[PDB]
Amino acid sequence: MASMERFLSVYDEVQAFLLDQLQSKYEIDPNRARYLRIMMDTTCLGGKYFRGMTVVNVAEGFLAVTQHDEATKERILHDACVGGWMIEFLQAHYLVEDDIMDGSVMRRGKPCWYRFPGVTTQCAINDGIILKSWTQIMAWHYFADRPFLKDLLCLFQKVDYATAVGQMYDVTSMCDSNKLDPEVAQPMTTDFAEFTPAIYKRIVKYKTTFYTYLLPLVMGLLVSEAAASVEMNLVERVAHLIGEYFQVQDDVMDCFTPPEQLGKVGTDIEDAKCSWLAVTFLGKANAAQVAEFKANYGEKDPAKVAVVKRLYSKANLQADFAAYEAEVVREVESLIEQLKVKSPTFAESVAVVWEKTHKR
Amino acid sequence: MASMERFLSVYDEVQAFLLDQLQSKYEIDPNRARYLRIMMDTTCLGGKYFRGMTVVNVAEGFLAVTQHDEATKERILHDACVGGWMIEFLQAHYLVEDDIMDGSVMRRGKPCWYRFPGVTTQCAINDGIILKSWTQIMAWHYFADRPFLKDLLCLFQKVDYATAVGQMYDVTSMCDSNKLDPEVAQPMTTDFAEFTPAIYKRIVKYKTTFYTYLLPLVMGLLVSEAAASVEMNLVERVAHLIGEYFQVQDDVMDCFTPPEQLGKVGTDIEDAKCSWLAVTFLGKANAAQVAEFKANYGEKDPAKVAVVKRLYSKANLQADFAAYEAEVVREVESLIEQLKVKSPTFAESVAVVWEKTHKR
Ligand SMILES: Cn1c(=O)c2c(ncn2C)n(C)c1=O
Ligand SMILES: Cn1c(=O)c2c(ncn2C)n(C)c1=O
Repeated sequence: MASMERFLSVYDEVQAFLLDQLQSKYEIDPNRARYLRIMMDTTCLGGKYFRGMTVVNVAEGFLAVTQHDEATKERILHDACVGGWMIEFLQAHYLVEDDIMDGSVMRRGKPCWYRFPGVTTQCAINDGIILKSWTQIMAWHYFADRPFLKDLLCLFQKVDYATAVGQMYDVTSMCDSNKLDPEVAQPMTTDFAEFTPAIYKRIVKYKTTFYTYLLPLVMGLLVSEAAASVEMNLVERVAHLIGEYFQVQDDVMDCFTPPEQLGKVGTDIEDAKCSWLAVTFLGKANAAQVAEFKANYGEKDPAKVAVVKRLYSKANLQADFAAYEAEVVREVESLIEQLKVKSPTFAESVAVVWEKTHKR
Repeated sequence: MASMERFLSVYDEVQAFLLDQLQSKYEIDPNRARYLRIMMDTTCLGGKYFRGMTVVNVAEGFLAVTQHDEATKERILHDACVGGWMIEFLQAHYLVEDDIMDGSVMRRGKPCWYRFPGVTTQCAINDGIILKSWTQIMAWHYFADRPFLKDLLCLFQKVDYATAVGQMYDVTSMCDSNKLDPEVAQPMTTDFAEFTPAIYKRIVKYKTTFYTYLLPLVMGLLVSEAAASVEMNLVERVAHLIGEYFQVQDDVMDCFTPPEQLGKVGTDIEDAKCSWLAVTFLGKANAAQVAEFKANYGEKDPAKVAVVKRLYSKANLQADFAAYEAEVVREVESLIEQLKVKSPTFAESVAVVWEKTHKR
């Protein structure tokens, strides 16, 4: 089948397995099963499935150059699809919880899950917990007999933990580190001294890159029994590089993409987030521009938000972005060349991942 | 050492390991490390450590009757302490998140974690996520070389999933099942037809008993390499029985124990929870009493809450509780007798667990 058709068919199988198990072993009743089916569909479906399909595409690459029985090819592709859905459900977990944490209104043009009338925060926090628990159920069920079960569970845990740490870095990025204290309400920074490239890079590395690029690439290697055939330090370096670029694109879109196309209203400015735009602006502003940014950033007032967007346009951050992009292109191509030494097939899969990222 | 002294010493070791790893591998800075240290202390310490100490006590029982080198005894006890802290951190996760979900005010006489001024819900949801992630970090680190790693991780996952399902059952227990729908705000039941013993038993089994009694008992067996030496169906039956009694005690205390001793104000009546008191009251009420309960249950109005408490006293639910307790005593003693067939040592550990529960 087309890879996407196989991936979506496996969703139906995994959902049926999870819901049937709830009936047979957890005494669930049909109405709560229906609630959870709708929750799964609403939180897990409707995106592009980039992360899950990366697992599939990596596995397909190795299948084309490795001798296998037909039944083994089918097993590997089925495993890649389940593993990809583990990542999609993990993402669903972090979007449900982050939308609650951030007080978000919309996502993908629909209300955030916790805002559905019959859900509410009381249920939605636990729904997000269940989403992540489902990732572990699918691994222990589908991969019970597999040689890579241990490495895959270990990786998944490390990536999940990194991502939770990243969320902490993200939501505290507008506070002075020396003022962080559970006992004291957290004031917004006034000097913005921690709005630097290195600190931004730290936030993004943990909050996004591990689960968006490192986990799908390595899971593809694991279900293919091909990890020995790559230099893991290069996989990490290229995942963190492409992942950062992905997030910079998202940062720019939050500010400048119309809500209709964006699927939501961006509020990074009002939320005083350490965005690529803010960091890059502060890296080239003169004193008067820095002062005007400070006087307006992180406030809900729409005229103050408009001031900040005006500063960004006046500062020609398009030029900085094109320079950033050119450098990422140089570095990603270099890492892909290095990947070819041990694994030309994996290098081409990484090239495909970059192309999809770059021309999005 | 006294078992408790060893258990608390291992907390310091585990905390140091987790925080040092955040420095060495996650680029954490000292102020965020301090925040997380306070979060850990505030959410994990201050209880009686009943669940974690059960692991230790089960392991101690087997040590007394099994030939081991001294270094192996120390290893087993250290493993039991780490495993016990995994359960204590798991509980900490579900208390942080449940307090947010339920809008709780106090716990153990202190503000709920999310209500600390420098925390807020935005941070506290993610802090609870981190608490559970820490359970997995400690398992993969401390038990990396152990034969029971796989079984322990598998058990932990199944117990965590059961508990999340239980929370869903708990927070939806005042809604008619046929009206559950994400699209429609959930009305409180008017007939209370789902306030039955069997439905109550289902809620409690999943929401509490798996992590409070089954997980500590089986983890004690696993770190002792002694699970083959017991009939697992009896361990499950006795865990679910003692766990239910534990929750019934908690239900009664929420209504009748003074806030000073309780550590909080109970709001089960206002929250329309399917409590043992409500179910038992409806199991003996006459028509006029049922009508008065319906007219007053699940409302914040303090005079309506007082009406409900008056109905409970007038109905002499003390008598039903003493009858319930007598039956649990009969059944637990019977299961302990059965446990002696294969494992007299484990049976005595279960007897200790019951005694601590019963005379609380
Ligand atoms: C409108 N607009 C953009 O659309 C944009 C941008 N930087 C990148 N993009 C895409 N800047 C600074 C901008 O003003
Ligand atoms: C005051 N009170 C109690 O203290 C109590 C109880 N049932 C059990 N207990 C302990 N009932 C019904 C009660 O009215």
